[PDB]
Amino acid sequence: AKSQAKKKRGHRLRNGGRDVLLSRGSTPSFSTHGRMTKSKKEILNKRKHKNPYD
RNA sequence: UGAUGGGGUUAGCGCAAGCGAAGCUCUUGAUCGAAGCCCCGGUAAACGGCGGCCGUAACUAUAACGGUCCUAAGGUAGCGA
Repeated sequence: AKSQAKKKRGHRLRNGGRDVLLSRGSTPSFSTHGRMTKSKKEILNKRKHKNPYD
């Protein structure tokens, strides 16, 4: 299914269009989420290199 | 239906004037008085009626959302140049 907003956008582009996605602000090519370095829980039980116990 | 209230006439009383019973009259309307109407509900396959404005979401668009005024209620499903 296509959304009701996108159906209204399609009707207004057929009927004398403007193509408002051009007037949308262009996102960068990367991702803009929040990057957090890990916590002590995550680093303490990350289990890297899996070296056996002696 | 006619309680009263008022007037006309006059037997009589007052020498003018004026007062005036009864009767007969003209009028006034107390009371009595049902449906209806006002009132109280019901009824829309009874006649009929079924709203505005503004803001708002991933940089656009749109508004699920919210605000407010009014209403008897704000047009549902389905359909739609």
